[PDB]
Amino acid sequence: DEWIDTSKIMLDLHIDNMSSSDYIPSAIDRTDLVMVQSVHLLRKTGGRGLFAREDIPKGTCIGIYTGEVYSEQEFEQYLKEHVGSDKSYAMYVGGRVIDAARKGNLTRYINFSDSQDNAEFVETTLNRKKVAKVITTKNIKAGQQLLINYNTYEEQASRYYYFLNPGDGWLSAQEFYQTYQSQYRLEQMPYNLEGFDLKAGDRVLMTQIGRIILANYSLAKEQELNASDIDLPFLKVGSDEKILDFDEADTFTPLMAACYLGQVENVKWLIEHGANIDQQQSHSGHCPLSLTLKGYSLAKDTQKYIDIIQLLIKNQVNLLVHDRSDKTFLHNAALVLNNLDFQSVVKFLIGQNPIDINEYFTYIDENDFDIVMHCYNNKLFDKALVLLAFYPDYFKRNYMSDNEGHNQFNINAFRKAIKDFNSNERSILLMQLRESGLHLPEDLLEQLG
Ligand SMILES: C[S@@+](CC[C@H](N)C(=O)[O-])C[C@H]1O[C@@H](n2cnc3c(N)ncnc32)[C@H](O)[C@@H]1O
Repeated sequence: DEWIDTSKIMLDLHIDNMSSSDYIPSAIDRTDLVMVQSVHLLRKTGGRGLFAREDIPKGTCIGIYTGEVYSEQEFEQYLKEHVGSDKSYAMYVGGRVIDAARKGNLTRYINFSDSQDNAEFVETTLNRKKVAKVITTKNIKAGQQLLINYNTYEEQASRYYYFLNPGDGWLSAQEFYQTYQSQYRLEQMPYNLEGFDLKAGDRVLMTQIGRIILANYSLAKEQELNASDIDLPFLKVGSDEKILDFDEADTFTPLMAACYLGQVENVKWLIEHGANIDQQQSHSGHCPLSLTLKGYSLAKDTQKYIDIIQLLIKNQVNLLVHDRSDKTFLHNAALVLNNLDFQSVVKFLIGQNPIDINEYFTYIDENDFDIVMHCYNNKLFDKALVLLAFYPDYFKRNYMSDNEGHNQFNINAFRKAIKDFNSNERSILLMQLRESGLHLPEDLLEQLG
């Protein structure tokens, strides 16, 4: 312990905001692979993040989540007696609480995502007791940010966090631009784009590929294109002729614009050449799926937006992505798509023969409604049937499982979802439930109201 110099650990990690006696290493920490940097998006609160110093293969162990150790009772009493304390850095694992709000190691710097996470907490043993390891869940390029999914308790992450991307770094927008200066050119918007809060005459820094998308030309037709321009974002410029920093305005990529404008072949081109199909705008959350849906809602030709939905699904887009209301793709598609198109999109998903169909039916919105409850709350009976056909085990897996706590929660949520139904609306619901082929027991139909 006399042999452990945490001061040089922090210097090597570029950690500048911890006391050396607050740094708690584990024997399997890999400081050689990672580094702490500012996340420019978070500059207003001086937030940091953990980043890769080199390429990291999928499945690599990064370290142990260390911190102060409490029993659940001791930690509940800690929160009570320390004004301003929270569960921000607290992990409930192995019957204890590990809290890294004051003390811990490099793993305390990893930020949150539930749609672009590239690492995970895995339970491991450490001197006869249970803690968590951080393992990468996909390949990480040098300079990309480590992101992780965990229980954010009372922080209301969906409402208040940024939608972080692995390419969100320590550079400002201005520094970002000068790094790729040769690929960029200042343009004026040739028309309005309400999808990205742009008006004709707004100045936007964009690439050749960008220009081509806004011109509605074909990317395939072009023969001198640069590979960097694939995902180089449009950067908006302010009324004072200065670049809008990352936390002052959302950027958007070529793929995002192609999807919003309904450009099928350009979407297909951009997917194949490595565009991040799950990229999210930091403040708004808009992604290629959501922008495609928005395009659809305004479209003259709705079919091209459907073909783009099909293309994203064919390339395993994360359909579990959600907005700030906690509505997933299937939540919102049910509101925006007409019956034929909703049916058709569910058919695409069927064609992918998903392993865990239940995972789509498990994410609940801010109202506690999963996607089936969501349809019913919106009088979308035909949509509901399409989902029920899609997933027959829906009621069985979520209302009649081995977990009565969970079962009763879903039963109450369901009641909540239909609590405004009228004389007629509860009978049509009851009708389709029985000819469904779902074989619902009488006692379930009753406590469902
Ligand atoms: C485990 S810490 C992550 C490291 C933290 N950024 C730091 O500099 O110490 C979790 C806290 O980081 C911030 N955070 C993590 N992910 C975030 C996100 N996606 N958007 C906004 N803030 C985030 C929140 O303040 C949260 O309470």
